[PDB]
Amino acid sequence: MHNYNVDRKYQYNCRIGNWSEEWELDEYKMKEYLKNKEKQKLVSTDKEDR
Amino acid sequence: MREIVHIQGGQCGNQIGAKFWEVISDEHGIDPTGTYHGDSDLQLERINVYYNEATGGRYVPRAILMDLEPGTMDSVRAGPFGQLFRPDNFVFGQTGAGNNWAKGHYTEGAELIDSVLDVVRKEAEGCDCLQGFQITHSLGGGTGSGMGTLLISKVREEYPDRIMETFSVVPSPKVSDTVVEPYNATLSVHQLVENADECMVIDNEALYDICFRTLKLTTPTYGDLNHLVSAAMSGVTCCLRFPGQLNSDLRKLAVNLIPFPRLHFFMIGFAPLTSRGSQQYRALTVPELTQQMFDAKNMMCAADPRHGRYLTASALFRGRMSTKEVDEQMLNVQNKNSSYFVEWIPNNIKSSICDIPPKGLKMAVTFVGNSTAIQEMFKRVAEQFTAMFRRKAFLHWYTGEGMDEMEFTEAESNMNDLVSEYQQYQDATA
Amino acid sequence: MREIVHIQGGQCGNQIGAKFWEVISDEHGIDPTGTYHGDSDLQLERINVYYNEATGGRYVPRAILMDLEPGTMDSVRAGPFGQLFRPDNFVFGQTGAGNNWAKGHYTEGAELIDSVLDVVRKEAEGCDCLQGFQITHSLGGGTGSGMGTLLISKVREEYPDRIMETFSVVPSPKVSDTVVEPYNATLSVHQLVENADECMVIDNEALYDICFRTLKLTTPTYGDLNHLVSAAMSGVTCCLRFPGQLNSDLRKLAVNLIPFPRLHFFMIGFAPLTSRGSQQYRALTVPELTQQMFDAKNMMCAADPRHGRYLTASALFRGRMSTKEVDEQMLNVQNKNSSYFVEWIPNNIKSSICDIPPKGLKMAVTFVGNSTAIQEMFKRVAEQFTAMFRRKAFLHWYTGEGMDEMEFTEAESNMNDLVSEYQQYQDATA
Amino acid sequence: TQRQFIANDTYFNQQHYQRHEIEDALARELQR
Amino acid sequence: GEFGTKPTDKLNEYGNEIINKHEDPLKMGTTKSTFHIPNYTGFIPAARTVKSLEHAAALNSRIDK
Amino acid sequence: MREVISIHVGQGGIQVGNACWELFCLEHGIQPDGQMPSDDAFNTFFSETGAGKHVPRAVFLDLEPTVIDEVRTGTYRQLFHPEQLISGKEDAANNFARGHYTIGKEIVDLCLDRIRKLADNCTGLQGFLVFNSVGGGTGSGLGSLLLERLSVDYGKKSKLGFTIYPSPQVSTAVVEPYNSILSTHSLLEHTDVAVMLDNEAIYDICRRNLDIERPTYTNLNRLIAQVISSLTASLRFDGALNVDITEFQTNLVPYPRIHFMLSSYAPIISAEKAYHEQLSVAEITNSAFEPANMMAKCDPRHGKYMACSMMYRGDVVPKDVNASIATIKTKRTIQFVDWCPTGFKVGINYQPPTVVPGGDLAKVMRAVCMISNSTAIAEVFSRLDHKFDLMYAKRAFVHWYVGEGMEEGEFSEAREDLAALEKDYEEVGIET
Amino acid sequence: PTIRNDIQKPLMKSIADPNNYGDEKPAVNLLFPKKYDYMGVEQDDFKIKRHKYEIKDIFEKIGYKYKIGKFEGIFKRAQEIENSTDNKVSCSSFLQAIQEMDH
Ligand SMILES: Nc1nc2c(ncn2[C@@H]2O[C@H](COP(=O)(O)OP(=O)(O)OP(=O)(O)O)[C@@H](O)[C@H]2O)c(=O)[nH]1
Ligand SMILES: Nc1nc2c(ncn2[C@@H]2O[C@H](COP(=O)(O)OP(=O)(O)O)[C@@H](O)[C@H]2O)c(=O)[nH]1
Ligand SMILES: Nc1nc2c(ncn2[C@@H]2O[C@H](COP(=O)(O)OP(=O)(O)O)[C@@H](O)[C@H]2O)c(=O)[nH]1
Ligand SMILES: [Mg+2]
Repeated sequence: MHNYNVDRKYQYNCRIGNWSEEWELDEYKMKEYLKNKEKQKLVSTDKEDR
Repeated sequence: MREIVHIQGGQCGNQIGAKFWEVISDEHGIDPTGTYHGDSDLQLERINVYYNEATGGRYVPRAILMDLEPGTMDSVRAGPFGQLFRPDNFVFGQTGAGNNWAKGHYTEGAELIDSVLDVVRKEAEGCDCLQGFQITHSLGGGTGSGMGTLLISKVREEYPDRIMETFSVVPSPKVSDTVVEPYNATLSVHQLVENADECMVIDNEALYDICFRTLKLTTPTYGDLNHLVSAAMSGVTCCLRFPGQLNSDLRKLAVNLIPFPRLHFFMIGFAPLTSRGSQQYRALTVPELTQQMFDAKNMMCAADPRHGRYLTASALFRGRMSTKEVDEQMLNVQNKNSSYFVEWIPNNIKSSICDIPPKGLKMAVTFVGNSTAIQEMFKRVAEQFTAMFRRKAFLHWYTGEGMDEMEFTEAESNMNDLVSEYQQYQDATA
Repeated sequence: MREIVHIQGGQCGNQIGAKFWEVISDEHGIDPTGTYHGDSDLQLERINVYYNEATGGRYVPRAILMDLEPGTMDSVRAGPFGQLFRPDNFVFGQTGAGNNWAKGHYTEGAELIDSVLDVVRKEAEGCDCLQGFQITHSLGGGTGSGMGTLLISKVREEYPDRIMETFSVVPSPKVSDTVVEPYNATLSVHQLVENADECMVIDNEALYDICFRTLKLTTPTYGDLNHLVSAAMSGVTCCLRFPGQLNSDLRKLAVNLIPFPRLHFFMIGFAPLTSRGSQQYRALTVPELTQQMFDAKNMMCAADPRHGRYLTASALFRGRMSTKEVDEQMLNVQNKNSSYFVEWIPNNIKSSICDIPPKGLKMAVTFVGNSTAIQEMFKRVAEQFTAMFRRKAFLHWYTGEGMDEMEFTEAESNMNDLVSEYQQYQDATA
Repeated sequence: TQRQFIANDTYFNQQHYQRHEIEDALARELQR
Repeated sequence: GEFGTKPTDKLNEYGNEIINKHEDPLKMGTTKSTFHIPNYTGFIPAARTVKSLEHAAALNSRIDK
Repeated sequence: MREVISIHVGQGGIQVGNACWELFCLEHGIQPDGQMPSDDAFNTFFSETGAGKHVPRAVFLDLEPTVIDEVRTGTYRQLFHPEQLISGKEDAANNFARGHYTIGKEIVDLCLDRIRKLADNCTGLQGFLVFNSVGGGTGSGLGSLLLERLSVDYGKKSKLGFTIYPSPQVSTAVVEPYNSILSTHSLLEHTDVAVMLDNEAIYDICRRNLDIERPTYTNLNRLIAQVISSLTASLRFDGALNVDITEFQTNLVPYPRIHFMLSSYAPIISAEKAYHEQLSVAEITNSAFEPANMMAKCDPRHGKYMACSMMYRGDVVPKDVNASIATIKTKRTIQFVDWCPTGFKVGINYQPPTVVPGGDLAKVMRAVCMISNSTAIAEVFSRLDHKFDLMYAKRAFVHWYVGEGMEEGEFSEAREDLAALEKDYEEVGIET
Repeated sequence: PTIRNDIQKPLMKSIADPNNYGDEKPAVNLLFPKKYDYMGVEQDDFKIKRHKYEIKDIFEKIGYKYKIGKFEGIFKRAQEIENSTDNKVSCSSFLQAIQEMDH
């Protein structure tokens, strides 16, 4: 019966609550950013090439 | 989830709390500046139990400091780890209780305790899930003996179903520095037995004996005793803060240790303890740990454990070992010391395993036990109290602030019948 | 498995034990820091018989050093092989005994024995399977014979089924160092006969004699004398620590050489012994080994074997040799000296073979024997005792510590009774 | 924090686990 | 096992396991820590240091007498 | 934040007060002109002026100007407040009635106004320290009057009196047994704690330990100042076991009428024979219980002990005190009362004592100061009672008192109060 | 003084010596020994800088072996991490230098 939105929250490292969902999004955030390396469409690449 | 708050009062309690935070911060790898500089993820997995964090990611302990004088607070804020504590939590008076239970509970503590009770309400409402309270205080001193027990009463009144911890150092007849110790001790225990769920008893002379005998260091100081007490404290909640083969929280300990509601006075000890010159000769094994655990001199209390029979025993194992070996050791010691264990309850030893040992050690065990041997402490304190009270010595300070001898007589009765019903089970047989 | 614990008490006991651990450690290839450095596989298989493992790879003996004066242990620790001993096992008094049996057995050793009894219990329970005890002590000294024999009784009543041996250096009238030797010597043997399972006597006078006629060194000292005793000690349990053709543990020795429960005083001897200059000339063979071991001069005590009748004898052979050449040579002396072996226990020779000879020697034989010749040793001590007792000389020292003349009379009667029953077997015929 | 550990499928705690076995081995060699 | 590790990762190309005998704290001082056949009653050292290991391992059979 | 006010009255009180303020300046490094060349420990005795100098928190009161004018013309002129030195014109001249009914009435108004001007500045006032010699006119006359006025104006503030009672067999005045008892009646119900500081004991201390065969009053006053510094040392210095002024009467007073106590100090040695002894904690605490070392001419072996508040300043270790105290209890010549099982209140401080340049004392790592309450103090009240009855039986020296406005019958109440006090000591001492 | 740090102390303890020499370890260290206090090796050994000829031997004794040229590179970058004038490098610092490398 663990409940979310329990007033103030810690970081995602702690296991207070809603850490798994937050961790999954953060993990996928760089995997998309990893895909940004797979296909040469990084804005950093554009400015470094610039 | 299941966090607990820490509140301390008096000079002795403040020192105990300061060194406990010392040990806990070192264990969790927190820079005195409040910044996490740890190395493993397990250090941060269960930090919510003892710590909150503010803006910027720095962590702060949820500790509240109370006193009637600013002498100890200014000394503890100027030392190491003195900046973790949130500054508003420093709530204190300006005059002092003057080693008087009446002054610390009726005149000055009563008027000042409103602010500290407000801030503890704030912390309890802020925390996700209050699991219990823990308090450090001394039964001898004025401000501690009064305000600690008054605040226990108020906290229990507002929170009926929570767990109360009191690591209390009782006065001793050998090492005594105050003349009116028995009065305050009796008045404190009278209110303490009524409200507190768990009470930890510690003796100054027992710590001195341990330091002189086991560690064999020539010059003990108050810092070393505080450090030993702090290690014992952390050993209790290690199992809650870290995973293990058999997890055990505070609630499980109370159920498995308390047969009847009024019998909640426990003695604690720590293993291993070795001297510097003999630390490399010893072998860290479970049988050695159990032998040192059941060693009578290892208990941090002056009670003689072999002068009475154990009701229940509990051992919390820190470090990684095998379950079967510890199980068999517990059975073996149970069979070997049947005379020192009560016979109408079977399998009266509780065992738990926590896989994270203390820093710098591969294995460690925290021991807590409930035995009739503690009656000697109350008997020796009662003997002094009645001897001083028969002549009504030093009584008009207590009677000068609304108290009367009737309250003292009632307090004596509540102590005496407690001893009687505690020793009744020693000779009660099935 | 079947390991034994060592306890050394008194000045002489510590001196004997100081060289004993030096001999064993070199045999097992253990440096004085406890780091194993052996060259053969067999030197590690039975290390646990005498040594305990500690974390870090070092080894520590399971020996307890006890005395009532701290001076002797101050010297042995600083000497070679002094770092092996566990600093915890060092237990000492504060005032000393002053060669007074009553002081070292009734008044001062009584309260000190609590600490020494706790540590020996800790060692005894640590081992998986206890085998026995070995004690080194002096019967002519106060603390050596007083606290020594007191520990004999306390240990025996706690482990009635384990075996237990003692190495006692009885006083010799020719080499006399104290004026009150007859008193405490008589008292100590009174308790020793009732409790000790095995006892092996020693005289310093014989040690001086053996050094002169066999080793012919001009300047002996206590170090050389202790070496002869230490070599004999290691011989008895050598076949226990190493495989052999016919293994013979300590219980093997007890059953064969003890015809009756109270006849447990033995005669010891070690062979071969050779001077430095004649080492190359002599041929080390079984005929030579048997001839030298049976020499009355080779006996380690002042007792004269050819003045009595051998009850039983035992020989432990170390080294590789045909088992037969041991056999008929035992019969060779047995039939050639039929007047020197008891007729109603025919074939009274114990022979055991161990395949590991001492370091530096190819063959060696340790001989321990039970003979009627020990009566003169007890007869002469009783002669001195009753001569100095009739005038009640030096008696006020012992009567000032709660001991009465009834105790003195009983002990001399028992020693007189022991001699009488021990020699009637000499006159016994089938 | 240089969260390199999630690029390849390796757990974050590997960074100091393998550190100590090397550091444990060094201590044992120094002891001998 | 920990995240990212298959249960079969600790195997060689032949399929046999890779055994580090002295790594496990539990089995040290037991027959599996050494190469002896089970029920061997000789003393096995407890602590581990980089000369007793070679003698205690007994990889090859002892020399006949 | 914690402050105390010092009241000096009479020549005896003043001539020991200036010695005390010499010692206090050295401890905090305040120069005699008041400036400090180069944390706020001084706040208990001094108050910052806003820019520079620190002024003492004490008021000097006297009816004769000889001693006060000595201070004003001395090198400590610039330290004290100019209007905090109250002086009169006519001496009391060994007459108690003059200081309590004739001249002391016109000066007490001025002193109370200044004390009021000093208490409002303070915020955490702890109590009062008043110094006065009992066997004198203005010392006993004004001292009684100030105690009466302060007790109603301030009330619950604890007042500590460091009185110097007349010596048993030697004395300066001839009629001092008269006015010693008269002031005894006043201080019994108006001061919290009184300390016995006669001169005979201090003479013996200088002769045996310091080997001073002909000491002057200044040597006596320096020794007294050291005791006062030790008592206050826990207030202004961090320590392992701090003790406050309010934590004295809660632990030293068994019954409200029994609050007379005597002190001791150790070690007291010169700087050349200090090389030959180690001054261990075990032996300095034994010298404290030597009956010859009591600051009052009383033999404690003639009575029981009630309580003992003894303090160590220096680098003492808490374990050492318990070892030393345990030996004391095992000793048989020192016995306590039966209804007080534990009687030691011990404090430890980290501040070793200082020494004045050119002083007799030597600087050491350890010192112990004691305040002890014992039943043996009943003798001193009896011996003054015996002396008073001898003279009053023929009404000697009485016409000087009745003619100054005091009733003849007042001597009856003063005498009957001492007899009542004696009845209390003999009643409490008996076993139960 | 309570602790005798000006007595030059004796090399051999008299088993019954009741005074302190300033080398006593506080219980804070005793309760949590500094990692390797049970092996007789104290960690103020890694900080002593060592030359390459013995560091290499130590590390092949451990089990880490590198070909020449690679070893001089790791030694030089360990020295760079140390940033000390002497060529000798601390063993621990060389360990973190390897930890940075191997990829
Ligand atoms: N210890 C000590 N006692 C002093 C000193 N000076 C005076 N006395 C004591 O004071 C007593 C006499 O009173 P005084 O101090 O001389 O005069 P007073 O107290 O000012 O009272 P008046 O007579 O009205 O001036 C003597 O018996 C002394 O014991 C001193 O310097 N040191
Ligand atoms: N363990 C420990 N005990 C102390 C310490 N300081 C004082 N005590 C004990 O506390 C008792 C006095 O309590 P006190 O300080 O007056 O309590 P308070 O008045 O509430 O501050 C003494 O008997 C001491 O044994 C300390 O630092 N550590
Ligand atoms: N073999 C041997 N015998 C010794 C040594 N030292 C003393 N003795 C013997 O012990 C006897 C004295 O015993 P003592 O030390 O007084 O016994 P204690 O008083 O109980 O300690 C003497 O007769 C010596 O022959 C030694 O180093 N080696
Ligand atoms: Mg005057």
